[PDB]
Amino acid sequence: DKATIPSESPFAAAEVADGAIVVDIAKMKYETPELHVKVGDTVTWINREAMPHNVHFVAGVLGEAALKGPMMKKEQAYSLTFTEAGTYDYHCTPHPFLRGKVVVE
Ligand SMILES: [Cl-]
Ligand SMILES: [Cu+2]
Ligand SMILES: [Zn+2]
Repeated sequence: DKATIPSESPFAAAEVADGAIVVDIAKMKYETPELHVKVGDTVTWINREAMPHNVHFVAGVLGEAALKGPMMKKEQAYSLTFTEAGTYDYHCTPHPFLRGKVVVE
């Protein structure tokens, strides 16, 4: 696969370090819709609102299987580490028009 999962379940956003690579979700937007990172970088999504959100990479994107992330409640977070250069689109399962992209060089 082209990424690994530090934590299979969501965790408390307060645990994320300042200066960690963070994508906020709010007002039905990934606050950084095209994120540029390097191989080995760990990306953390944080849900800032009461509507639950996830990140969903369809089959083909990070491997032959889809990576459907767990639903994050308000102030919950979820990380992925990108291990291979490429460009990876994702969306939120229940809200397919909430979408983003990670560019890994
Ligand atoms: Cl499916
Ligand atoms: Cu959503
Ligand atoms: Zn809904």
